[PDB]
Amino acid sequence: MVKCDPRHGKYMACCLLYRGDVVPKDVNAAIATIKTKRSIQFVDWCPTGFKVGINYQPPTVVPGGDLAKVQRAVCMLSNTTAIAEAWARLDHKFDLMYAKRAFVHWYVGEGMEEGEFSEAREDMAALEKDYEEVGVDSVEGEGEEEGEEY
Amino acid sequence: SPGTPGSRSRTPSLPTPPTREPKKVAVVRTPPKSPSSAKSRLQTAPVPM
Repeated sequence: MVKCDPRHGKYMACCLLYRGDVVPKDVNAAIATIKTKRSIQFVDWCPTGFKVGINYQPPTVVPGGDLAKVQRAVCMLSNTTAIAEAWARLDHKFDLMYAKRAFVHWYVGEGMEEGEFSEAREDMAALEKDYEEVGVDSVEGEGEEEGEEY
Repeated sequence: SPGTPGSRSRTPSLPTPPTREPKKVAVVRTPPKSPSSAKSRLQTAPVPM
């Protein structure tokens, strides 16, 4: 439920929150099978990939429209380095506009110093590289090989 | 510029947008804080005769 693709990046951590008719033993078995299916990718050095949550309350819906009532449910929340592709797309669309300086008269008009909307952008360019430098191998010094596997 | 007799049109054309400028922007800045460690251990049971 954001457009960036969780296979372009890698998950860094997860949380799995369950409702209703639930078996901890089938949750165990499914998580362990997700850790087995490496089509779902996480980064290597975050071994305990998951937080688990399990509540008794059934699922719950409003009458007169929308979703139909169910007897068990799941929410899944996960940090990823693919968030960086959607932020890089937002920030390029900043650069394209800022290279003509469109819009930045309203931003001065209603208060902002121009050096602060200059600093934001290099901070978001730093964000692209904070998220790039976590998408790395079992290496802290120098030494990476040019072969890629993901 | 030479041209027709009498009044001639009065045209400015200085383009407002900034040109190419020094903002490269995309440079590595903050890698995550990452120390390597070589580590060692030495087995130390009772060793009488």
